[PDB]
Amino acid sequence: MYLSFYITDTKNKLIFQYLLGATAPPQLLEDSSSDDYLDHSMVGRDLEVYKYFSVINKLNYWCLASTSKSKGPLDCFTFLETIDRILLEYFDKDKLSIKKIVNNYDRISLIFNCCVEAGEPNVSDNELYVDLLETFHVVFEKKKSHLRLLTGSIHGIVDVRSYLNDNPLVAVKLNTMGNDIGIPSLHDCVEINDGVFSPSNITFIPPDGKFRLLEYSVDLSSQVKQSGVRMNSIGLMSLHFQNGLGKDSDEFELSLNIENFKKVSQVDDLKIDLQFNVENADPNEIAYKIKILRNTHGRFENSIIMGQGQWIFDKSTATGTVPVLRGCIEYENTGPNFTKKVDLQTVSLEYSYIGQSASGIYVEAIDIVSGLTIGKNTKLYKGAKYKTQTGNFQVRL
Amino acid sequence: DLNSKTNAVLKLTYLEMYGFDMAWCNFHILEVMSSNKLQQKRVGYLAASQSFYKDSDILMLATNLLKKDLKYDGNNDVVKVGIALSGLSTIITPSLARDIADDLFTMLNSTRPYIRKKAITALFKVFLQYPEALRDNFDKFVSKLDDDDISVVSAAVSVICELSKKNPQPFIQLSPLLYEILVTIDNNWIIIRLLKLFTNLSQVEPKLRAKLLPKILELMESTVATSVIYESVNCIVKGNMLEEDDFETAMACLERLHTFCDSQDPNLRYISCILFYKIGKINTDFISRFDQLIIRLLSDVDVSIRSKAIELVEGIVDEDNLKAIVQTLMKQFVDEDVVILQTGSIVYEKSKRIPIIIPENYKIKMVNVIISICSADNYSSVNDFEWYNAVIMDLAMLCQDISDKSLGSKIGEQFRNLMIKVPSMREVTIANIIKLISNDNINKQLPTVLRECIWCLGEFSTLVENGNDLIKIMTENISYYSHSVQEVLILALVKVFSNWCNNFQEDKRFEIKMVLKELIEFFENLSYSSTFEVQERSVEVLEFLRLSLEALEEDTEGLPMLLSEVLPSFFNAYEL
Amino acid sequence: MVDSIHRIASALDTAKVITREAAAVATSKLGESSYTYYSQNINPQQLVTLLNSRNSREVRDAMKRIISIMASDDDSIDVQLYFADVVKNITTNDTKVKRLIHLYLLRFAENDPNLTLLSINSLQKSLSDSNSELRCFALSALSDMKMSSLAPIILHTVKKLVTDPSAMVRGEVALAIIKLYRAGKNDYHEELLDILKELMADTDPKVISCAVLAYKECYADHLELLHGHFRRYCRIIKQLDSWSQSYLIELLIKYCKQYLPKPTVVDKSSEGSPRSCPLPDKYNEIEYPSYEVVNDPDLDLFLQSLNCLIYSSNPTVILSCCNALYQLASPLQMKNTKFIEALVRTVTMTENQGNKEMLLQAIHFLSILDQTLFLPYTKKFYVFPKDPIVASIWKIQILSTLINESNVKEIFKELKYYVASAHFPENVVIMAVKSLSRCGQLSTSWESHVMKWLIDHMESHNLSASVLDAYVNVIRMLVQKNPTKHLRIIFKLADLLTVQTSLADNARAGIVWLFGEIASIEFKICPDVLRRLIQNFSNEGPETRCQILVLSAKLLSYDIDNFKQAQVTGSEENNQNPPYYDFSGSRISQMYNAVLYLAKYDDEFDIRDRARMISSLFDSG
Amino acid sequence: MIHAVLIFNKKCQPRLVKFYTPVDLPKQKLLLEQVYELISQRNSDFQSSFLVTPPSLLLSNENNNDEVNNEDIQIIYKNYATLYFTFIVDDQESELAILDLIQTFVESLDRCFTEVNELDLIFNWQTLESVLEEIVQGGMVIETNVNRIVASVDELNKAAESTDSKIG
Repeated sequence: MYLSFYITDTKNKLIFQYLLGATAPPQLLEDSSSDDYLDHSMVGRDLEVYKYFSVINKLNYWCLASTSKSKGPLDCFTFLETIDRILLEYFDKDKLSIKKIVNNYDRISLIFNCCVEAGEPNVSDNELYVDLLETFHVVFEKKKSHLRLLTGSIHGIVDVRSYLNDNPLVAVKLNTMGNDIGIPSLHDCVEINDGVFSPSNITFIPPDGKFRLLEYSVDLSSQVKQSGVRMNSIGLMSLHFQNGLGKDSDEFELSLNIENFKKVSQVDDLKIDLQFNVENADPNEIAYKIKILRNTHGRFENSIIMGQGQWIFDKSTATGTVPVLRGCIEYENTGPNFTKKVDLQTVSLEYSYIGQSASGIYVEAIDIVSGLTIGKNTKLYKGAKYKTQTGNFQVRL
Repeated sequence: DLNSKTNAVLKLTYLEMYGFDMAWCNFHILEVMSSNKLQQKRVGYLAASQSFYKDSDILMLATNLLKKDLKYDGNNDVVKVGIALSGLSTIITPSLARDIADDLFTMLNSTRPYIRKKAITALFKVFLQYPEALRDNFDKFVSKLDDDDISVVSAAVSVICELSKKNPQPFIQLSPLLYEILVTIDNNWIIIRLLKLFTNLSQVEPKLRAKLLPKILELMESTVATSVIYESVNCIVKGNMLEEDDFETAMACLERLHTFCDSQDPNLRYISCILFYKIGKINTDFISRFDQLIIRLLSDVDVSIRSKAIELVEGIVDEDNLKAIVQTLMKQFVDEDVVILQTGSIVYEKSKRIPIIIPENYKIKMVNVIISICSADNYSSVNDFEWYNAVIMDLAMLCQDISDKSLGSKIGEQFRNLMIKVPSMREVTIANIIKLISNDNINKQLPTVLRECIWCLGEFSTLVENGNDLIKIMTENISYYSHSVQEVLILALVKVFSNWCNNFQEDKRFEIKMVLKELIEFFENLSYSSTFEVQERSVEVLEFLRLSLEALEEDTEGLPMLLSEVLPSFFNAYEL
Repeated sequence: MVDSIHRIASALDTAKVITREAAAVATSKLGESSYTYYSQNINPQQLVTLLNSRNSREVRDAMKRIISIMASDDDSIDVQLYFADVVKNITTNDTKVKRLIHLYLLRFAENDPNLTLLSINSLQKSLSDSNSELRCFALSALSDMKMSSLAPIILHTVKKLVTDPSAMVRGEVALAIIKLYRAGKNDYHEELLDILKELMADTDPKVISCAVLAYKECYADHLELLHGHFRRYCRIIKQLDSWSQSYLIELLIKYCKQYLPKPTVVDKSSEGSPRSCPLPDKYNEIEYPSYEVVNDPDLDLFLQSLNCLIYSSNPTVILSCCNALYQLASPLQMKNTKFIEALVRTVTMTENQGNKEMLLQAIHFLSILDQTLFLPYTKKFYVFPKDPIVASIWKIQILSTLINESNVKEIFKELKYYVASAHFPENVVIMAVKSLSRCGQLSTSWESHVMKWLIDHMESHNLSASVLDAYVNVIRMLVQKNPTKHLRIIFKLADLLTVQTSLADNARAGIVWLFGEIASIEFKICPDVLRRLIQNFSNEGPETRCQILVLSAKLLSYDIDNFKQAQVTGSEENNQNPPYYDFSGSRISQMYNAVLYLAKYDDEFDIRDRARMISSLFDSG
Repeated sequence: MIHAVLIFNKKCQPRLVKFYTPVDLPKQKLLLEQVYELISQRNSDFQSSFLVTPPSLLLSNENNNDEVNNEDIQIIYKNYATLYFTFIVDDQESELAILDLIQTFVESLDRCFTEVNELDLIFNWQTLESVLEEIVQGGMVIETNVNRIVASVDELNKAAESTDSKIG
């Protein structure tokens, strides 16, 4: 049977193709901005040839496979993701932009083959800094005055940039601020050895390379429930939209207290896109103006037309300090058909922290184990940088 | 500086040509138009004319500036006037129009044909706006229309045409003069237009059509071109001039087409083939005269031609012709086809070997045609039914590479009709079908073919031997199938089993029994299809089978009786 | 469309690929601008020439292209020519080369004995060499070759390579032992076992991934052995990097499909015991049973592992696990609840959009095979409102499979909410329906809230046609399980169809059926519904017509018995009456006659045949 | 009415396009490109001279002569030694008018620029244009005669000579 693999950019340009084995001879390509989209093409004749395809998107690149008949679209896709990833590690990382890919098409091909013949698709599968980056995203549902965290997705990436030369081991204990922290995901250079390392602990082995040590996606709902956390800071940003409006204005006081962020380390970029429902009101009905919002460390720019707030809090505001973002929304209307209601819908607040724990995975201690001492050559680096992205908090009022 | 002005103006023009603001560039253009030089006047005028639309100051300024340039003949007068007019015409305001008209009128009286042509074109654009002006100038046009220079005439004509597009009544007035000019012109392009104009007037005024028709056909006869010929044809076909009374005129036109089709240039060929087809839809007789032209176009390699031919083939077929065509297509396709199924080579002549050639969209149409042909009359006369059957089976194979499903569907529908007709051929058709089903390539992609097959089998299982392979095929392939097919299959199977049991005398054959058991398990499995309808269909047929089995076990002879006792009971029970 | 898009992608690769090839050649003499060439009609000659160029960059580049083409489907591509040249290069001591070469070989071996044998001899020799790196690569190819003759070779080798202390070799020796069995099975099994064992006990991810990728193959057949070996594998997973964990999942999928070791008495008292677990009989540790598979450190560790890996917050290991759990399962395994819980926790955890869908799919698959599990997880899959049409569609398909009682109330509340809220596309709303339906199929206590919601949605919201098709299929399913809520439902539907005479072809097909169906419960009333339908056949598409016929037909039946003995008319037995007899031929006939005639006249034969039969059977009583 | 003319060189670069009416430029281009491509796919002997297309062959690729169409737009191509000329006309202008205007244009160009190279065309693009315009105007080709066209070009060159740095 044959399999082929192709890679394409976001703009649908083919970047790499491969075939394996055997006899081998527009919307999805576009939809690809949705990061997911390209999907099967049937070349086909009754030799069924089936095709299939699969595609993968990552960081503007996409990958296509094909398979012949049977194997299932899954085996193809699994083979694609395994490839894509292998392309990220190699190419260091930050982007595989069509420019980068096309650059390493060869290393992409071989990487493929090695994944095939074996028969089977083989399946598809010195300085230390710990930079915990965390991008929260949380979907709150306001009910009864308490914003009950309905969902939330704090995506932690714990990266650790390193410069060792040998293989020291790192233990990283993560504390639970009694939220059994459940799953830290670990990078291909990281080991969580077995319940020896308990679910709360992680152990990483060198790569040379920066490495995401553990991505932790805490689904706040369970946590917050297991932990009881009305986020009192973070995430539960209690936005009380006060009427006392007039025909055009309204004052909503959103305090993003960082009471619960004291050790959460810096937030590199909290972008609060306040969407104002425009789905039910027509973005023209929602003309709205945001006049004053006070941050102490960031900037409020407004994209009204589009029906959106963006408040970008710069990384300097860090602890305990509570960036209270008050201000006033003025719904400007070219029509009268705006009834001075904007159901206030979903204020998505995407926090990105750095250096703190997505689940509360704060690393309470990092300990190197290898009969090593400090200054026996091991140095504590600065500038691991995890980044975590999800999508995005959503408080629904 | 003047040389510098010319430079600036170039840059502005380049921007206005893009799709950029034009208002922003007008003032700068005017200052350039205030330069006495005639060239700068021209380049300025072009920019302003590309821009002016709506901005009044821009226009007013341009006007006053163009006027001063017009009034004076100017002696490079042709150019200055010429450009200015174009300019003014492309400018429209009522204030301007009022001015321009008087200016154009003066210019219409220049000697130089270049000037006369421009002036005419201008008065066209103006009229497109301001009727009072038209009226006052209507007269001048008539006088100009009579100048000796064919280009001037050609222009007077175009203008009258536009004004007809907008006003026809005024020009239905001038039509006589237009008819007199067309009768005096030597030039083909000019003749072509005049013809178009009359067609345009005809859409409005059948009276004109009559006067002009004969002027067309005489002109086509005196010009060679080729376009004048095509034109007369399109006019005849359009005015709907034709009406059938006018077949005669049309005939002459066609005869000229057939001659041309029979020139080497594909543009002319394609055009003729089209015009022929159209006429045919409209006049079968012409088609019979032009069959030869068609067949010849079949051996032509041009995909647009081939397509147009196949379309013609569909409305012409005679029996000998049919058979010829069919074979010719089948053969061609085995030899003309591939290129684009595979991808998409472009064509070559040269390889003496030939890259070979049909697109996917052609392959689909071809198959569709073959099906229609077999069903028209009715081709009770494929004499050789065998050939048809073959062809159909072949098409199915190649289409497997094509998909487009619709090909695969149409082919099946036909194959059904053929089988129904031609009892002989049925066995052959059934055997082939079964084999195709057991070749996997049909399973992929082709449910329809599977369905039709299934049907043909329940109907003719009474002819077929191996009612087993059929059934064990179908049973094994059932899990691989679409819901519509699955349903069809199940149903067909049951039909067979019922017939068999009644007819199984082959021996009963122990197989009927085994086959019944299998069919049972399967149907149960399908009882798990996402679409309940199909599910029940299975369970139902499961019971039946179970019964027949109990019967066959006791005897062979006693089976129909037993089945006529139980099976209906069961089925009715479940459903009941 | 798709073929043209593929050609455009190939041209784009040739543009960028040809520029990259030219820049790289500066060195490769050059082979940089090739690709972009062949990618737009590249050929074998260019390739072979590149191998015969002398420069290592070239020798390497060549090997590359060769692999890409034979891979790209430039199918035109012979592979024997590349083979021989590549094999000659196998005997080069350069690892990079050896690697590429092995990658190619398997490419061929996929077919030819000499080429295989040649590669095998060269591989064997390199296996009896002390160099663990080459031995491994070589052993790997030997495994992807397929052959039974190569077994006695590969074995002696494999044995020696397991007994080698090296982790690389141990990775490969597993691949071999595996691809070896996949062929010459008997002579080789005793050893190939005691071997795979020692191995599995290595630390290196490429070694583990390999022994795994191996065990996954040999055992398809010799599953007793695999067990003792499968353990460390399952352990190693729970302990490991989220990449390698996905691999171990795939395998643990196949193995299970093979070792069900046998149930024979299944001891559920072995450890930590699931059903129980043997140990192998040949080891004979007190035979421990078979269903080993669901229990035993091997299988179990697998299931539990899958769970952990999924609990382990990584969306990948999570999606995979779900897939594996889909196969093992004796349906008793998935019922494991744990598997589901995991998948769920992931989904909701998964913030990342690509993943949201992935999770939504898995969930569906698992609900498909097991619903009652995804239950303590639903409130989770309440649908993330930020999402796409497919995503919302999946959520629905889930909520529909999950419904338990303690979960249902919430679920319904969510759906109802989503329908009202999202600007939901038609397709969504469509699925949203198919769900709520699949729900009451399980809960009765909650079913009321469901149906009420559905109806209120249909009647209330402004729904599309396609959507109406689903809702119809739903209300049908619920009635099928909850006949008490049923009658209420039917009344609500009959009212809706009668309103909508416009309905879609599929919708009519639905409604018309539901009423053919519910007719048993009270087919005294159904003749009223059938009338409202027939009236509208003649104006409908073929599929719809078929449906209408059937449902006329059915209704007719259900009541023949209840009609017949009733209709077999003035037969006396009918002026005698059980209960339905029902007034029978007249009321039912009037309906069927219309239907029949309507079918005979529709092009689709199936509709006609049915009508014909239906009439014949109905008529004769 | 010719709504536009395009003159491309061998390397497919357009060198002159004239649009007598407005049409949306983004649409005009798409047409020009498709035409360019098809030209390349067509063989030197074909070079097609034209590509009439039902719209659906707008481009569709499947039989690679898929021609190009855009409905109501007929495309006429003319290859000459190294330049290609393409004319796009509306359905209402007769093909012949279009062809003649082309053949006349081309002949004129070869006569005026006997060796045309891309550099010469470029440099004297203004001249090439003028020729095209003159040919067009009042809708009219008013001198049709290949002899005049040849001269007229010289008449224009006489002007630009008097201005030449704003020009050359």
